[PDB]
Amino acid sequence: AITKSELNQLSYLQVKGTGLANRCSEVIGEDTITPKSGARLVDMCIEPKAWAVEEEIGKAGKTEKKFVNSKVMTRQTYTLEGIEGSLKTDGGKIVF
Amino acid sequence: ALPWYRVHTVVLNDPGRLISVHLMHTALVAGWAGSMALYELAVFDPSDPV
Ligand code: CLA
Ligand code: CLA
Ligand SMILES: CCCCCCCCCCCCCCCC(=O)OC[C@H](CO[C@H]1O[C@H](CS(=O)(=O)O)[C@@H](O)[C@H](O)[C@H]1O)OC(=O)CCCCCCCCCCCCCCC
Ligand SMILES: CCCCCCCCCCCCCCCC(=O)OC[C@H](COP(=O)(O)OC[C@@H](O)CO)OC(=O)CCCCCCCCCCCCCCC
Ligand SMILES: CC1=C(/C=C/C(C)=C/C=C/C(C)=C/C=C/C=C(C)/C=C/C=C(C)/C=C/C2=C(C)CCCC2(C)C)C(C)(C)CCC1
Repeated sequence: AITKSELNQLSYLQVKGTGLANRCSEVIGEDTITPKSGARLVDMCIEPKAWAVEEEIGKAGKTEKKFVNSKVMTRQTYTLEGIEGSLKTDGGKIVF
Repeated sequence: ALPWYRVHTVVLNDPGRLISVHLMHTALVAGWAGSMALYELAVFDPSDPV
């Protein structure tokens, strides 16, 4: 539904058509992890929620480069899924 | 019998057709307003209002 654990409790038949397949999951907590050695980020999901395009606009006797809002012309087909990478620590910082 | 500059005097004593002809001028005016607005909207550039 909202978290992965209870998303895995649903059928393909009772999810098809609703639009939940294009949504990203939600976490719950405030702990710390610290990746071990030789770890990999897996299942990463990225979901956009607002789009803007840079162009010229006019406020009052002036023009400036501003980001104007835009509406998506396609449908719920814009979220990335399944991204994987390899974590490592260079000098106390994590690299993806 | 009427000359060309007196043709539209046949409705002088006909209250029923005076309404009709005045309605016709009204319809023509309204149509002109609508069509002029439509034509103007197709050649207007709203990018720079300054
Ligand atoms: C008490 C009711 C009443 C009302 C509401 C009106 C209203 C009007 N009269 Mg009038 N009139 C009245 C009594 C009334 N009159 C009486 C007692 C007489 C003597 C018989 C006349 C004789 C008279 C003449 C000779 C003329 C008018 C015209 C007009 C119209 C001029 C403005 C116009 O065209 O707007 C533009 C119109 C609109 C924006 C549309 C408004 C919506 C309409 C009214 C809906 C129509 C539905 C309704 C069932 C039609 C019948 C009602 C009718 C009485 C208005 C205007 C709507 C003129 C006209 O018709 O020109 C076209 C005209 O030449 N009147
Ligand atoms: C307050 C606004 C107003 C008024 C008072 C009028 C008044 C009139 N309109 Mg109208 N009209 C208006 C707004 C108005 N209009 C608007 C906003 C539109 C939309 C663009 C029209 C479109 C329209 C059409 C399409 C027609 C009228 C016509 C008429 C006339 C019908 C009465 C008649 O028989 O006159 C008798 C006619 C005259 C007295 C001649 C008047 C001449 C005018 C004032 C100047 C001439 C124009 C220009 C100089 C061209 C001359 C060159 C020519 C010799 C080749 C009348 C004078 C009808 C008309 O004139 O046909 C006869 C007609 O067919 N009107
Ligand atoms: C029902 C409507 C009632 C009225 C409502 C309000 C009016 C509606 C719009 C009317 C526009 C007509 C004039 C256009 C402006 C113009 O002349 O200059 C613009 C261009 C300049 O020319 C050329 O020059 C230009 C530069 S170039 O060619 O590219 O070099 C180019 O841009 C252009 O395309 C090219 O044509 O003129 C023309 O070439 C257009 C030719 C006319 C267009 C068709 C007219 C339709 C009329 C038919 C009905 C007649 C009715 C008679 C009585 C019943
Ligand atoms: C969709 C719209 C398309 C149409 C739009 C409008 C069309 C309207 C056109 C009508 C105009 C026609 C008027 C002619 C009709 C015509 O003239 O008829 C002459 C006409 C005759 O009057 P009578 O009462 O004798 O009419 C007898 C009748 O049979 C006429 O119907 O007299 C007048 O109209 C008086 C005005 C004097 C007019 C003088 C005209 C001469 C002017 C100068 C000529 C140029 C000189 C050049 C050298 C310098
Ligand atoms: C029927 C119907 C309909 C339709 C309608 C329509 C389609 C309309 C149109 C209308 C129109 C579209 C109109 C138009 C008009 C126009 C006009 C009316 C014009 C006029 C002009 C003039 C008059 C001019 C003149 C001149 C010249 C030419 C030159 C210079 C000078 C002068 C300006 C004077 C509908 C569906 C809705 C509904 C149902 C019924």
